[PDB]
Parts: sequence; structure tokens; C-alpha cells
Amino acid sequence: RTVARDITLLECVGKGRYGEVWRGSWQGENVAVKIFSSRDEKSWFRETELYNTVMLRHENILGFIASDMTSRHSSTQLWLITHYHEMGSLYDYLQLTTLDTVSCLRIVLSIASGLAHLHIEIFGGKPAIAHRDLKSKNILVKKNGQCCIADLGLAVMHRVGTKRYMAPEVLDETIQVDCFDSYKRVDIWAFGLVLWEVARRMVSNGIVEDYKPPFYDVVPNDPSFEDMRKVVCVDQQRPNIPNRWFSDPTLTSLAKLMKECWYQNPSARLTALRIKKTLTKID
Amino acid sequence: DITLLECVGKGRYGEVWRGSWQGENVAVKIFSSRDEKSWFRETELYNTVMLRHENILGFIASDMTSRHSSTQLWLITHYHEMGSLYDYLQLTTLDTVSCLRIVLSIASGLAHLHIEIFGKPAIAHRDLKSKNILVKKNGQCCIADLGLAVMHSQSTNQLDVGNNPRVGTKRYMAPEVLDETIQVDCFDSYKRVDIWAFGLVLWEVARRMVSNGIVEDYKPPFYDVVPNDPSFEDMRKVVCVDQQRPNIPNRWFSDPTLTSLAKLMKECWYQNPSARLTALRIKKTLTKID
Ligand SMILES: COc1cc(-c2cncc(-c3ccc(C4CCN(C)CC4)cc3)c2C)cc(OC)c1OC
Ligand SMILES: COc1cc(-c2cncc(-c3ccc(C4CCN(C)CC4)cc3)c2C)cc(OC)c1OC
Ligand SMILES: COc1cc(-c2cncc(-c3ccc(C4CCN(C)CC4)cc3)c2C)cc(OC)c1OC
Ligand SMILES: COc1cc(-c2cncc(-c3ccc(C4CCN(C)CC4)cc3)c2C)cc(OC)c1OC
Repeated sequence: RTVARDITLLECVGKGRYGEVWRGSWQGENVAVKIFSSRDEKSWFRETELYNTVMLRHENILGFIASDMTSRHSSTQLWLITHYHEMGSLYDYLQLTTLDTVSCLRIVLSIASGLAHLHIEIFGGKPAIAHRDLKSKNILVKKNGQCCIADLGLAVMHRVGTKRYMAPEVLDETIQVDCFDSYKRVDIWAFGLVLWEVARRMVSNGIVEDYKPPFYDVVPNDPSFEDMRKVVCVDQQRPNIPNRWFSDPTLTSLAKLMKECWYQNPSARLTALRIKKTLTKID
Repeated sequence: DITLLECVGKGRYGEVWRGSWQGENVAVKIFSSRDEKSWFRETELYNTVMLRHENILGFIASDMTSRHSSTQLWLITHYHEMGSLYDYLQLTTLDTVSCLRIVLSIASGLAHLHIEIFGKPAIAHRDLKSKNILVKKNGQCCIADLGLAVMHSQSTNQLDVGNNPRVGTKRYMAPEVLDETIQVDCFDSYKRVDIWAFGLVLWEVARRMVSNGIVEDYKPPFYDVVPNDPSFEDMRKVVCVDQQRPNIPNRWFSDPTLTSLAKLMKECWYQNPSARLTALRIKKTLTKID
């Protein structure tokens, strides 16, 4: 039989130290192609090993298509091929777009749904999975208004995370590394920061905050590990909740939720399943 | 496009196809889902650019593909029309020059695997056998199937045994594998398992080398002493309980080449793994034999 393999790379939609992401075409259909730098080969191996263990299929997880390794003269080429989401990342989307109550809740409940799917072991099924690098650049926006979680290069089944989004126990090196639940609680911290990023862009009484990343007012760009440790661990700062949120029932409820993702004590933080339940009871 | 033209092998592992790609023959292995951990391990091994060697099966691509709940696992390599050494020996006899060319090429490949390049880690194969050796039109061979391989880095003191429940082909398993006393955290243990298996492949090849008008029929190791399709315990009985080793046909002792080869394969078969020759010593010995 014929195995029509070739993907046409059409345009570069992201370039970094990780490598590059391209919009590509296969059999007349868009795919996303992540081409790994030599620097980040282990992310390709980890995500490939995970998908070789469990073929995740969930509306709020970026859809896997293929992992490809191709021999070159003097190098190995590593590609990850996934579904393509033309609206791009949540980070991208929040820069210019404002939200209403329905679109804000649909975004954050979709992320909570993807995260709970990763976290919960299913028997017969899937291992429990922690993401370890959850942030708004690792979430894509779909045309139907839901999001999906991307990049399982650091995922653990039962490179370090982005420093801006690191939980206090990672920064002060107290994390219980032998306890899988520790990794879930690190993702919940990061989820709370994403929930804050999104909620700022929800309009209430004609007011909205500009897009800012978590801790924009207390750390530099490309904050150091020490910069973050002083803010999060030593001074125990948390992102600001604007007064205008307390006039809006949705943002009042979202502020309570994000506070319950940011407890210093990791075992006090909400679970992804409890976050989903709380979000279904808002509005 | 890759075109799959004919199935050249099918078993519990999966299947291998002869295909065409960019106007050249290629081999396309499609793994069974039961053996997904071998696919991943083989892919980790082929990531190493300095693995490439005339006596190691050359890699083109590795793929995992999926839609919905089904996954395909592909390895694409160079294609060897002459097939495996196991196939080749069934029907062909050898002269001195051909016999030594085959076994020196396998020793060359195995020494390349075992010796670290400072890169390419040291590598132990763990399933060396005549079906896992391919015959090339130049009369040399190449070693195939790195799904069970173990890697070691001397500089960093790192041992990577991988995650694969697969075990070696029962017929070729060393005594310490069959009695399960092998030291699992010791890289040298895995090299010594490969040396045992190499000795068995030497014996399979040497049987097919003519001397004084005499040759033996092709037989797999231990053909005379175990059932068809021998179990793990069948092999443990003959190797560990009965202390059996392949018999040396007495006609070999009339031929200097086969006399030298019998000496070499016996030095691969010591029950004490640390007594066995290294791959490099075997290569050096075969380089000197004529
Ligand atoms: C190797 O590489 C790539 C391959 C492909 C690709 C192209 N056509 C068809 C296929 C296909 C899928 C599934 C089967 C099944 C049919 C049922 N049967 C019982 C088992 C086998 C056969 C064929 C694939 C996987 C795409 C790629 O990228 C888009 C590849 O590159 C990563
Ligand atoms: C986070 O990580 C990964 C993401 C993706 C991915 C999937 N769909 C779409 C995208 C994308 C498309 C388009 C734009 C721009 C282009 C035009 N205009 C400026 C608006 C938007 C940005 C982004 C990406 C980057 C794939 C990945 O792997 C293959 C990723 O890695 C796991
Ligand atoms: C990798 O990705 C894509 C792959 C394909 C594709 C191409 N040829 C064949 C297939 C296929 C056919 C049949 C089975 C069998 C499996 C067992 N049993 C007997 C029932 C069904 C499996 C697989 C597919 C899935 C299409 C895609 O898009 C339309 C893909 O997505 C980009
Ligand atoms: C061992 O392992 C792998 C081997 C191969 C491979 C490469 N070239 C040629 C072959 C071959 C061709 C033809 C026959 C003939 C001989 C017997 N009779 C006349 C019918 C069949 C046998 C063997 C193979 C099997 C590819 C692999 O991966 C793509 C292997 O896995 C790593």
C-alpha cells in the first residue's frame, strides 16, 4: 500500500530556544509541527514515551498525530506533529481580546477539565499525569471557545518548569519529590496564576485590566530563580485582586478560587476536580 | 511516498516489509502493540549519530502515528535483499575467506557497540542471534534489532538498562540469564551475555564452512538436546543443569581455520562470565586467523 508521509511546512508560528513550531499541511489538512532543538531533545523523548504508554484523547488536550525521528548526515531531526489551532495560544489571545462572563468561564473550565483529565488515574485507562510546565503559552484556544493544554515534554506519570510559574515548594526546594501528589499541587499553583491572567481580561461594569503576566509588578523580565524565591517564598506575595472584581459575582468567585490554588501549604490547595465542580456552580 | 511492496517477515514482534522510498529499497518494520517498549528503546538507540557503522543496520526514520485509539509504530532502515544470516546459511556453504569475512564483520559490529566513543555510549545488544544479523552484497554482515539494548557512559558513571519486559531469544541465553543470577546493575554483565551469544553464532557459521570436502547441515544452537520451540526452562535444563555446550565436529580439527574458530567459540562459553573474551579480543583474533 502507499504511505503518503510528506508534510509540507507552510509558515513558522513560533521560534525559541525549544526549536520552532510550523503550520504544515498533510492530505489537504492543517497540522502543527514542532521541530526540536538539540538543546531540548529530552522533551521530544518524554512526550513520545508518554504517548507510547497511553494514547491520550481528550477535547482539552492538544491532539497527538505523530512523533518522527529522521536520520540526517550529522544530526537527528525530531518532530512532534499535532492538531493545529489557528487562534494560537491563550497568552497570544489575551493580549488584544477581552472576555465576557460566558467566554471567561468556558476558557477556565476547559483548562480545568484538561488538567483533571491528566491528573486522575483511570483503571482498566491511563496513569495519573502531572504537566509540570502549565502556563498561558502552553494552552491553545479552539474556535469553539474551549482551550486545550499543550507540551507534555516535562510531564510525569504515576528542563525545569518556567520560573515565573513555579510554586513556593519548587523555589525553596521543599517539594516532596517521592510523592506524586506533590506534582499535581505544583500544577494547581500554576493553574491559579493562569486563572488570574484570564480573569483580568473579563470585562465588568465597563472595566478591564490590561494583559500582564503573573508577578509583572514585582520581578523583572526573565526573572531569576532567586527573584522568584524572594517574592513567592520569603515575602509570600500573591497576585493583586483589583477592587473592581468585588462588584462582579463571577470575578468575586474566581478570586476565591485562585486564592485556594495559592496556599503556601501544597496539601491545602484545591484539586482539579474540586476546581471543576466550583466552576460549574458559577453563573 | 513510502510504497510497501512485499512482506518479508511476520511474527509475534510485528512484521517487516520491503518498500520503495525516494527510489531506493527500504525495510519497514511495523511493531506489534505487545512490543511497543522495543520500538521506543530502538528509537533511543538510533538517536545516536555515532552509532552509524558498516556492520550495524542503518537507520532512516522512526515513527509513532495515531488517530483515535490506534497507534502504529514504524522503524525504516536500509534493506538487505540477501536476508538474515540465519536465512543465508540454510542454503549456502562457505569457503575459508567467506566464513572469516562474515564472522570478522559481526565481531567488528559488536566491538563497535561495546566500546564507548567520547559521542556513542558503550552498548550491549542482549538479543544477538543469526536472525538479527543481515548479509550484505559485499560479504560482510550488519547487526540489527536494538530494542533490548543497554547503554553505559564511563565518563558520567551512568547505566541505562531501559524499560522493556522483553527477554532475549531463549535458545541464545547465557547460563547467568537462564538461572537469573546475572548482576542486573553491572554493564559488563550485559557485554558478557553478548559474547556467549556471539560464540553460538560463530558455531552456526563454522558448521557451514567446507573443509576436506565435508560440511555440516545448518542447525540452530542446541538443536540436538532441546524440544522444538524450546521454553526458558528447556534451555535452563541443558545449559545450566546439564552444562551442555555445542559439540565441535571432529572434522574441524583437520582444518587450521576451524581449529582456531573452535578455540575461540569455547572462550565465549565459560560458565564464569568474567573468563569470556572481549569483543575487541575476538575481533583481533579473527583479524589474525586465515
Ligand atoms: C511512517 O510515517 C508516517 C506515516 C503516516 C501514515 C500515512 N498513511 C497511512 C498511515 C497508516 C495508518 C494506519 C495503518 C494501519 C491500517 C490498519 N492495519 C491493520 C494496521 C496499519 C496503515 C497506514 C500512516 C501512519 C503519516 C505520517 O505523517 C502524517 C508519517 O510521518 C510521521
Ligand atoms: C505550545 O506548544 C505547542 C503549540 C503548538 C501549536 C498548535 N496549534 C497552533 C499553534 C499556533 C498557530 C498559529 C499562531 C499564530 C499565527 C497567526 N497569528 C499570529 C495568530 C496565531 C500561533 C500558534 C501552535 C504553536 C504545537 C505544538 O507542537 C506541535 C506545541 O508544542 C507541544
Ligand atoms: C496518524 O494520523 C492519521 C492517520 C490516518 C490514517 C491513514 N490511513 C489509515 C488509517 C487507519 C485505518 C484503519 C485502522 C484500523 C485499526 C484496527 N481495525 C482493523 C480498525 C481500523 C487504523 C488506522 C489512518 C487512521 C488518517 C488521519 O487523518 C484522516 C490521520 O490524522 C492526521
Ligand atoms: C532483524 O531485524 C530487522 C531486519 C530487517 C531487514 C532488513 N533487510 C532485509 C530483511 C530481510 C529481507 C528478506 C528476507 C528473506 C530471507 C528468507 N526468505 C528468502 C524470505 C525472506 C529476510 C530478511 C530484513 C528482515 C529490518 C528491520 O527493521 C526495519 C529489522 O528490525 C530492526
